[PDB]
Amino acid sequence: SQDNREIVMKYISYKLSQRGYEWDTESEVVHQTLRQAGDDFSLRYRRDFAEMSSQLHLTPGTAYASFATVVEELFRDGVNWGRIVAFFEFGGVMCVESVNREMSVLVDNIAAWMATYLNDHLHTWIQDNGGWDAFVELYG
Ligand SMILES: C[N+](C)(CC[C@H](CSc1ccccc1)Nc1ccc(S(=O)(=O)NC(=O)c2ccc(N3CCN(Cc4ccccc4-c4ccc(Cl)cc4)CC3)cc2)cc1[N+](=O)[O-])CC(=O)O
Repeated sequence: SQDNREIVMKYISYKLSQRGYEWDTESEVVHQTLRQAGDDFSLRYRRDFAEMSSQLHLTPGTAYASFATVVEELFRDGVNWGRIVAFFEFGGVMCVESVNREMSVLVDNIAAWMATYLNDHLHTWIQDNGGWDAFVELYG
């Protein structure tokens, strides 16, 4: 019912489309509110966005460790919607950088990592905080 997998796929498709790359359930109201919040996050936290984009040194064998290290740091002091939006933007940076560095094979892997983290680690918090509808109530 949270449909976190399709939320991830639609989000990553949008991020890759913004950079000119074509790649591969909840209301459009949720999908559009999330992508607008993520665009706004990265224009508000531009230095952070740019630093993350620059300092990722992706290879296939180390990309998961990069993902897991950053996500643990992001949620170390707990979960809030803003950090969830930052998590989506981070996955979008990892996907775009993968395509830029001729490692496009990583995009489907990163999408799986994101869906899995939502389902296994953020699911309880999302349900307890009123689901994706509550995200829209606050930030739509
Ligand atoms: C106009 N619009 C769209 C405004 C939407 C509004 C502002 S946009 C925004 C702002 C902050 C977070 C997300 C979106 N949204 C918002 C505002 C506050 C909040 S909130 O819950 O009070 N949280 C915060 O304000 C917040 C602010 C900053 C946050 N980060 C967390 C990430 N951190 C860098 C970082 C640290 C550790 C690990 C990774 C990173 C990192 C992660 C990703 C990248 Cl690309 C780069 C670095 C930088 C600071 C995290 C949360 C949440 C949202 N939201 O979820 O959409 C509708 C409206 O009017 O409400």
